[PDB]
Amino acid sequence: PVARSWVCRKTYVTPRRPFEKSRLDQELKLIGEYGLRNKREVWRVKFTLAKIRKAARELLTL
Amino acid sequence: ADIQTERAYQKQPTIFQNKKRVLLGETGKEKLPRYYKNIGLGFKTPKEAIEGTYIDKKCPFTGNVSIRGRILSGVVTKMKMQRTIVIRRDYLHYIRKYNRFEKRHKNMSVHLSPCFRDVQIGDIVTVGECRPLSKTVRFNVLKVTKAAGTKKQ
Amino acid sequence: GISRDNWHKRRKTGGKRKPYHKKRKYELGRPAANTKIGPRRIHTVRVRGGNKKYRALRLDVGNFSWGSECCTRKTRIIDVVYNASNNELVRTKTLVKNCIVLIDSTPYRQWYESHYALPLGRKKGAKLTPEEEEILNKKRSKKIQKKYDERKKNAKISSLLEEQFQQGKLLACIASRPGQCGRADGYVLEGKELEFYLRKIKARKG
Amino acid sequence: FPMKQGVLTHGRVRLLLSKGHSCYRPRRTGERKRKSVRGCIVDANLSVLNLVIVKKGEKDIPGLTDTTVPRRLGPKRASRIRKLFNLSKEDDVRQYVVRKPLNKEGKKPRTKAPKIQR
Amino acid sequence: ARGPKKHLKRVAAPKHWMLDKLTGVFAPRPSTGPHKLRECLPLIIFLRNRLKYALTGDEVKKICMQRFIKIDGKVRTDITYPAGFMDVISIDKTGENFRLIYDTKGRFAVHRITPEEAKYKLCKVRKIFVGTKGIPHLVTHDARTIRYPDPLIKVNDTIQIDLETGKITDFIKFDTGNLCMVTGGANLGRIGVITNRERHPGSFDVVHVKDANGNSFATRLSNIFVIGKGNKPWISLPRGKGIRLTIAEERDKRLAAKQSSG
RNA sequence: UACCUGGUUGAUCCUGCCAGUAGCAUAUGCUUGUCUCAAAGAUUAAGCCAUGCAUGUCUAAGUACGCACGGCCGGUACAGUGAAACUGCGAAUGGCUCAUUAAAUCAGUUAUGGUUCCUUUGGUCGCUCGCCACUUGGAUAACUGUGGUAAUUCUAGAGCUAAUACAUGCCGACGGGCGCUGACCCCCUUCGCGGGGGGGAUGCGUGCAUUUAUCAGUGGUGACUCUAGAUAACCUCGGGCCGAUCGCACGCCCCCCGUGGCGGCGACGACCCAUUCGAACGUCUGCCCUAUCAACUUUCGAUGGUAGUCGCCGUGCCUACCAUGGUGACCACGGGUGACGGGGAAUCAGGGUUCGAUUCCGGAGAGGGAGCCUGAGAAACGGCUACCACAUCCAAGGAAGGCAGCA
RNA sequence: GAAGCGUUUACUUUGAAAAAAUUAGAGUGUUCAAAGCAGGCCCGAGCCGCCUGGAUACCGCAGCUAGGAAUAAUGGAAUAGGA
RNA sequence: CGUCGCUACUACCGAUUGGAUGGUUUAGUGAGGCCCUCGGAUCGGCCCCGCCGGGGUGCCCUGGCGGAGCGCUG
Ligand SMILES: [Mg+2]
Ligand SMILES: [Mg+2]
Ligand SMILES: [Mg+2]
Ligand SMILES: [Mg+2]
Ligand SMILES: [Mg+2]
Ligand SMILES: [Mg+2]
Ligand SMILES: [Mg+2]
Repeated sequence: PVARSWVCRKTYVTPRRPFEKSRLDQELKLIGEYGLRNKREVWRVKFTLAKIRKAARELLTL
Repeated sequence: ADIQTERAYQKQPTIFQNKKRVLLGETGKEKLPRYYKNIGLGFKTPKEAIEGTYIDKKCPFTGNVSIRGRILSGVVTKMKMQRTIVIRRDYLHYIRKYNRFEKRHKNMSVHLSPCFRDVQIGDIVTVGECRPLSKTVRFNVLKVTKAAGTKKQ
Repeated sequence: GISRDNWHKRRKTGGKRKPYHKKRKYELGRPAANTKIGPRRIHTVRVRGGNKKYRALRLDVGNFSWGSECCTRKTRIIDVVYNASNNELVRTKTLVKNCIVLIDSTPYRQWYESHYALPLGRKKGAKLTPEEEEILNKKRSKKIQKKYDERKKNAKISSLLEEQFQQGKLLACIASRPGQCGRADGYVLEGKELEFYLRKIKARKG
Repeated sequence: FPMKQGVLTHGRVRLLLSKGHSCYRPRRTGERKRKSVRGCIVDANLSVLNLVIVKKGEKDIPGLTDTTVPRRLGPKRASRIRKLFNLSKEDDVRQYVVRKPLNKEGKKPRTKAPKIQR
Repeated sequence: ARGPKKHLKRVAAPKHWMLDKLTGVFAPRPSTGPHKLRECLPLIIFLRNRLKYALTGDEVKKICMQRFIKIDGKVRTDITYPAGFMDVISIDKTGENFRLIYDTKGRFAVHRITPEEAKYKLCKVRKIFVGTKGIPHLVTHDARTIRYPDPLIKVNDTIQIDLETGKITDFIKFDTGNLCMVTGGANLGRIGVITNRERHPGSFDVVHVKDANGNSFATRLSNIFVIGKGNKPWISLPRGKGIRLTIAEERDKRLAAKQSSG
């Protein structure tokens, strides 16, 4: 069958607890300071940081 | 009774019986030459298989089988079958989730050639894989060791 | 058709096995040969791989081996006298791989007469004068006679085979597979094997 | 339904016809098909009856026993040419072959010779 | 399946072909030949993906039917012919010859050879036996059999044969210290020297091979092939000399190359 | 990211669940400007299908006397382009679906010294003593003509004509060599004997493959009843091999002569061996729930032995005669599964819990069973035959079906 | 260098072998990314072409191999039928 | 707290030798294929041999009708 790939991953994760005053204030300050379109951009960079930090943590434990 | 207890003449096909026994030699007694082989893998054929009178086409030494594949060990459970016995192999099965083992067993019907006489329940046998000898028989006994026996009161 | 599959049998524990496919071709069986005694008749059957098998249905001639004398002759088959498998096979006179059959003793008698020059199978003689007298006398020279008279020493045959030759029928064993190779090759029974088969025939009828 | 030799009845019977029996050509190797065939016995119920004259009568049937038509093509195997023309051996065999003349009106006339074999 | 398979999936193709996974659904499916399909190069990918002489399978078909591709001294018109190990691909139109030897990464890389070298090719004696009339026959690692060999050549030895005749030129006895090449598994495409060999009756024998960098590994006897006597190879070794280097080493090589070339 | 919050009470600590919270995976609602990817009649019905397509195929190298073209270059077998048809091969791959299936499939491991194998590639094709060979016979296509039927990829009679279709069948090697049988001859201890041998006229079979029986012990195994030898024979009329084939440029020898004998490159073909592709059956270990399934199997093969039949092969695969065995609380057997198995997917402290119909691998199936032909390979279904269930046309005499292929 | 183990296991370490895709992950500016397996160097134009990659890790349990001998299981000579 | 009274909903039991839908085996019948033993509607060959006939010389080189050999065979 077809020669497609359909390999794709999400670049962001939604916060566990919605409607946190501290989290909403922090993210609104971030998007105001850096001119982002919406919360998905800061979530995607948070996910990138999480991946990098997880890799570093695994290497350090090794 | 005698060796020939079947409906046909039991004999080794490789061995030729009638080698023109005539008056140039005394008759007799000219004992029939015995066919045997070493099964390899360091196993030494028993002297019963060397100088016996039985015929077993499924015997590892005096029969038409070749031992190839896997060599296993087991404990003799029952000896109530003609030239075959059932052995029990006990092993441990790992369960990952509980990090613990599971005592299991698998009964195994194996052919026991008449070259092994002092075989009793509880003895540790080793078997080698061969061609299918019966419906549920695929292993042949090669060596027998006793288990705290050989001292009969 | 007839199948040789293992999955129609109960398993070792005795439980019933459910088939997971219908009868494949490679595990087929075919009707038995049931080779009889009569004029030659052989049917070719195509087998796996395009090869050829000879289902022989009737035989009359078989290549048999003396063994002790190392003489093999294409003699004829008389009938079936013993079978280890079933007595009905002997009743219906069917050739199988291990059946005991009678054969004519003429070719081996001729071999013995022409090789050892000992009259064998003849009680008194002087009845076939134009032929057998020539081969017993041969009016030959001295060196080949020196070669013959030593063969006279080892030309000793057991009384059982003597009686078989006197009777004219030699009992023997099939060795080939009539139904697979399409022939009925065999060897003459001798020694303790001959004694055991003789006592088996007497046990059937004595 | 064509009639088949050896059926030995009048009427139609269903027969499993294999390769090269009659009245059936296989669409693939080893194919067999159960077809209806009329028996070899002739009776009233027949559309046509095929008849072959074996011995000539006293007078000529109009358009049937006269005006002999030629075979479309002669022998092709050199053995068959020699058999037809009573050639013994090695006498102008390639030029004793029959040449078929094509003489269509719209094209120039010529004669065509067959490729001999063996 | 009811019979043999004559299709190969692109993802199911052997990894050493380095075929991508978007151009097509299927793989070349090499035709049957002297080599197993799992360790052979079809000529189509050898010409298209390796040398880039052709762009498509149709162009490979054109160059093959132009009768310019000669394998082991015989012209092969088969698109999916298994080129296999250490065979010689000769294009006399360009005068270029190649010998298919694995690299340190265990892949058939292009290894150009001289014409005076291409006339001969080593071979692994897979089995030895005798046929009718007592004539000895030798079956090699290819599907090639040769009659009448010297009795000093046994199983898993090596034979130096030549092209256009198929005769026996020389040989290598299997002995400790002989230089050998691994032709299968993890250590595939590594050049070393036979140091030890332990025999396991009824099973696979295991040899231990130490290379020029001191790296000692093990391999089954079935994957061991000899290309020299002791230290001198009888075949021009490909680039890298068959030494497998650690992951930091190619990083250092890449950085040195890019620093020098930047 | 190793996380919690509301709710029993007048109020407090708890237990405990309910609800909240986040992810994905189906459906659905509202809404939807751009662009790159990309799933998609699995769940219910492996229910039923109109219609169209999805497997055909030619190089110089099997067979062209089709006028369907045609160069003719002109007395000529065939220039060449070639329909159609015969021959060969393929159609057993792919594609689809997940109904069946619970030590079954399947995964890893190992074996076939217990089997077969189209094709590719490499070996073998003067290895046999044995009045056409400068080439043997017959038939059918295609094609012409006469039809039948309402109808089909339905076909009959008649007249042709070829093979790399179907058959048959030699020369050549080829001088002989070997093992028997040995007429007889010669040299012999010589003597009144044997004598130890050299020859030999006449016949008998010789090679590979098959089936027996026997003898001996060139190579390789861990281990052959292996391989290679030797002997005595068999070698099946639906009966093994021992080239009656085709193309390309064309050349050498000419004493004998003068028309013959010789040559290269291939293609096709083969009995057998090896290889490749495999396939098939086995070895060890591993599977969900269920005891409101605890004893099963064994008349009717259940476990094993002996000898056979069949099969490509090992084997209760099957038969005959025997023995009474075989499996179970370490869960047999039975039942269920909204179970095809695995690689994997979702979630993510660690450990786990669920999902894998779904593009890769293995299996199974083609409406449900069953049986076969051909072929190396099918129990094939875009092959056939029969029954059941559906269902198409008919002039009512019959004929024709298989979308879980793409739409 | 040939042979054997002064038991047999379990256990632990190493090595072989363990399809690809997917997982992690190396390199590469897809205009970034999801992806993909590519690509980069100069060209004064004749460069009458040069340099690379398509790693690596993981692959439970069972099976094979080579080291260890703590922990745990099983044994040797008691009527000596002992070495 | 329970009976009793009203209204809904939920399973349970029940005659119907329950009814119906369903999936495995015993006994009997049994299509079709395959195998075996017969069977021979036909289609060939040899002996053609009633004949004209003839060559190395009524001793038939063959060219065909036709009888049909009323046998032997595929
Ligand atoms: Mg021709
Ligand atoms: Mg299901
Ligand atoms: Mg699945
Ligand atoms: Mg699939
Ligand atoms: Mg199927
Ligand atoms: Mg075929
Ligand atoms: Mg079917």
